[PDB]
Amino acid sequence: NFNGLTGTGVLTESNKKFLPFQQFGRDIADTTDAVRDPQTLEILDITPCSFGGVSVITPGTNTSNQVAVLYQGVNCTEVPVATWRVYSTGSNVFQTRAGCLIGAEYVNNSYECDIPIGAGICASYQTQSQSIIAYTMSLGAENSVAYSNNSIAIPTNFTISVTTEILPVSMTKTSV
Amino acid sequence: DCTMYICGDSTECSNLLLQYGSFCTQLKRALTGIAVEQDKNTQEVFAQV
Amino acid sequence: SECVLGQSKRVDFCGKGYHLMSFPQSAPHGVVFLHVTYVPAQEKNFTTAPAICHDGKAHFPREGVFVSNGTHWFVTQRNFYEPQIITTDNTFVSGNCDVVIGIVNNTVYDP
Amino acid sequence: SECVLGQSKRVDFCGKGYHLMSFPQSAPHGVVFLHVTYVPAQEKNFTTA
Amino acid sequence: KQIYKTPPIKYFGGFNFSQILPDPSKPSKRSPIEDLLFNKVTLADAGFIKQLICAQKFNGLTVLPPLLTDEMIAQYTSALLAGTITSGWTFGAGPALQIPFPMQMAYRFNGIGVTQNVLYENQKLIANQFNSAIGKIQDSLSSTPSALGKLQDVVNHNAQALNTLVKQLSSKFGAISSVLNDI
Ligand SMILES: *[C@@H]1O[C@H](CO)[C@@H](O[C@@H]2O[C@H](CO)[C@@H](O[C@@H]3O[C@H](CO)[C@@H](O)[C@H](O)[C@@H]3O)[C@H](O)[C@H]2NC(C)=O)[C@H](O)[C@H]1NC(C)=O
Ligand SMILES: *[C@@H]1O[C@H](CO)[C@@H](O[C@@H]2O[C@H](CO)[C@@H](O[C@@H]3O[C@H](CO)[C@@H](O)[C@H](O)[C@@H]3O)[C@H](O)[C@H]2NC(C)=O)[C@H](O)[C@H]1NC(C)=O
Ligand SMILES: *[C@@H]1O[C@H](CO)[C@@H](O[C@@H]2O[C@H](CO)[C@@H](O[C@@H]3O[C@H](CO)[C@@H](O)[C@H](O)[C@@H]3O)[C@H](O)[C@H]2NC(C)=O)[C@H](O)[C@H]1NC(C)=O
Ligand SMILES: *[C@@H]1O[C@H](CO)[C@@H](O[C@@H]2O[C@H](CO)[C@@H](O)[C@H](O)[C@H]2NC(C)=O)[C@H](O)[C@H]1NC(C)=O
Ligand SMILES: *[C@@H]1O[C@H](CO)[C@@H](O[C@@H]2O[C@H](CO)[C@@H](O)[C@H](O)[C@H]2NC(C)=O)[C@H](O)[C@H]1NC(C)=O
Ligand SMILES: *[C@@H]1O[C@H](CO)[C@@H](O[C@@H]2O[C@H](CO)[C@@H](O)[C@H](O)[C@H]2NC(C)=O)[C@H](O)[C@H]1NC(C)=O
Ligand SMILES: *[C@@H]1O[C@H](CO)[C@@H](O[C@@H]2O[C@H](CO)[C@@H](O)[C@H](O)[C@H]2NC(C)=O)[C@H](O)[C@H]1NC(C)=O
Ligand SMILES: *[C@@H]1O[C@H](CO)[C@@H](O)[C@H](O)[C@H]1NC(C)=O
Ligand SMILES: *[C@@H]1O[C@H](CO)[C@@H](O)[C@H](O)[C@H]1NC(C)=O
Ligand SMILES: *[C@@H]1O[C@H](CO)[C@@H](O)[C@H](O)[C@H]1NC(C)=O
Repeated sequence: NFNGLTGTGVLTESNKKFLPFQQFGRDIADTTDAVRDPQTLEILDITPCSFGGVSVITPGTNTSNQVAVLYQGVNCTEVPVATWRVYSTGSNVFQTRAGCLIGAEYVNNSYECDIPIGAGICASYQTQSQSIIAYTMSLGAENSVAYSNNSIAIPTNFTISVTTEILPVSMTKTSV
Repeated sequence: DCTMYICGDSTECSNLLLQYGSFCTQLKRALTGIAVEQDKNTQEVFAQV
Repeated sequence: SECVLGQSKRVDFCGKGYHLMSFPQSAPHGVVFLHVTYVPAQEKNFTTAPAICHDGKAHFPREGVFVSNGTHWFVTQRNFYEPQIITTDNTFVSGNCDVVIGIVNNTVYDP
Repeated sequence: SECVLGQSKRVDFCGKGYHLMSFPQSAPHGVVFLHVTYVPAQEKNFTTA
Repeated sequence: KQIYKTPPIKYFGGFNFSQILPDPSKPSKRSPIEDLLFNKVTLADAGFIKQLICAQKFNGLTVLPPLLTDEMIAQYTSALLAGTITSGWTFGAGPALQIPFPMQMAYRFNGIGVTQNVLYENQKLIANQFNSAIGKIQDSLSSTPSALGKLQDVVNHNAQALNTLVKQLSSKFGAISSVLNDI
């Protein structure tokens, strides 16, 4: 409550210049990012507290009920937990480029993506005995070819296949 | 012309309109983009030779 | 318009492979296609040379490639194994057997 | 799908001229193509029937 | 479907593909032209975690990261390049079939109404022209004033929209003040 600038946040020490007449900081959207102390004449930098969004990674309710929780850009150990937070504040906490993942392991293997997460990380419900794993996306099996100055590979048999395709053509009319 | 369409000539109407932030600029930018696209469209259809 | 009423030469437009036909079916607010394709299978590698020299001249195939199983040479199609004996009805002479690189020696048939 | 994986017979679709190949390259939020074409040059007129 | 890998020893009858194939020396494993393209375009916030304007967006405006990192896209591009320079276009239908490069170019001339003997007699000249064109394209891309107009524009438009949205906060809208706290 500096002189009436009622607010909430964290106060740190800044290296701003703040010529003697100047005593407030400002930027876009009229946010006071710095302030001069009324008594000791020390400059302080104001930063908003930690905040973010959460996401729930679950398989279908038919298959099971275990879930995992992803916090958006928190860097885990920095402020993972300050009711709903009964998840041991642990149990294989993993860190990714998108945030903090709680409730999943990290297998060194590679499979096809099931539930996209972000930055080349997926999750699934594989059976080791039931758990939620968070592997790395696999682009497919690597294959080699044997280019040479004199070599051809001509097929000797064939196959006839049928492939379906679905396209919308129109939508329901309406009047108001 | 937004400021002339909304307010004819009275200055206090303009003073009140400035309290609404940057709404005229968005419309002007969109209309200019539409005009430039319209000018460009009739070029690659014909100017092939 | 393009696939049902005629073959389509666009790659990966109607089905994964060489397109053959199509059949339409109706559906609530939609259409369903049944693209019928043609995919080669099974393989076998061989030895090749871009041209055949007979006597101071080249011999390029009319339509196909030169394939040798180890002793003899044949002409074949590009998508199904079908060797044939080299004759004068599969080759057209163009050159003097000095500029092409990789041309091997062999004899052709005169009917 | 049409130019990288096979020759294209559409006129003035992949490059100005008779198309031969193509090579893709990535870019931030975009793709870049390197169409390789074939353009005739030099002339000589003749008589025909 | 399957990530192809380039042959160990690179030689294709005279054609010089070293300007488009990946370079193992670079940490990111990207072709020189890809490196030039990356250096040409400028970005401010790429969605990476960093706990001036990019950091100011804490009013609910967040940028989520893309699913595919810009490292496996290079793998896809390299797979496409290897498949299209080793096995021709036959890998677009079923299993890839090996074919030497001069034969592929012979097919490609045969496909536009030119008989194949032309290449088998002008191979050296054609290879020299191809190499010269590939060499010149990099200089043309580097020294041009601004050829990546479209990507730059699509990058700039979103930043402009976000800046306008953020700046819209400090407007009275007819109220006493634009601060929610003092009122
Ligand atoms: C090219 O591929 C096709 C299919 O992939 C091959 O046709 C298949 O040939 C096998 C062996 O000749 C057949 O198996 C036999 O089936 C009968 C029942 O019909 C069974 O009694 C035999 O004991 C044996 O298992 C198979 O049925 C047949 N497929 C079809 C759809 O008819 C074909 O042989 C291949 N071409 C070459 C040259 O190998
Ligand atoms: C490559 O293809 C050629 C052409 O088919 C193969 O040559 C042929 O081989 C068969 C079997 O070895 C010969 O048939 C047999 O000939 C003997 C006489 O040597 C005869 O006693 C048998 O009753 C039977 O008819 C065939 O004559 C021969 N033809 C030619 C033109 O060479 C060759 O074997 C193939 N090589 C490989 C490695 O696949
Ligand atoms: C394919 O093209 C590349 C260039 O895109 C060729 O690499 C180039 O090779 C020449 C000859 O060695 C290099 O020139 C020399 O480089 C050394 C430094 O290593 C320098 O000290 C010399 O004064 C001279 O400039 C050139 O730098 C090099 N290009 C690059 C980008 O490194 C390659 O040889 C070609 N290969 C084929 C098969 O065509
Ligand atoms: C394909 O042709 C090339 C070009 O001649 C061959 O490359 C040479 O191979 C020999 C031995 O095979 C080496 O001593 C040379 O050093 C190679 N040339 C270069 C520039 O390195 C290649 O070997 C041939 N491959 C096949 C399978 O025949
Ligand atoms: C078809 O390809 C296969 C695999 O590439 C070849 O099998 C081997 O090829 C290597 C490459 O030269 C040889 O060193 C081996 O001796 C081959 N092994 C066998 C068991 O053949 C195969 O030779 C190729 N077919 C032909 C006709 O060359
Ligand atoms: C193909 O056959 C011709 C003739 O049958 C070969 O030409 C001979 O080449 C040798 C060495 O180059 C010379 O000493 C002879 O005088 C040539 N004879 C004639 C009639 O020209 C030719 O070398 C063979 N090429 C291959 C690749 O087998
Ligand atoms: C190729 O075209 C050129 C220019 O059209 C021809 O050159 C002239 O053509 C006119 C038209 O008949 C003649 O009256 C002139 O006498 C030509 N001048 C010369 C110097 O040739 C040229 O003749 C044409 N080629 C052929 C084979 O007719
Ligand atoms: C739930 O799963 C079981 C077995 O996997 C299946 O039989 C059942 O139909 C599923 N329920 C629904 C509503 O699909
Ligand atoms: C999280 O914070 C720790 C300690 O400051 C740091 O070592 C780590 O690099 C941070 N993680 C990220 C993704 O910035
Ligand atoms: C699993 O992956 C980690 C990641 O660096 C690595 O350090 C470890 O050696 C791997 N272990 C096995 C058994 O692959």
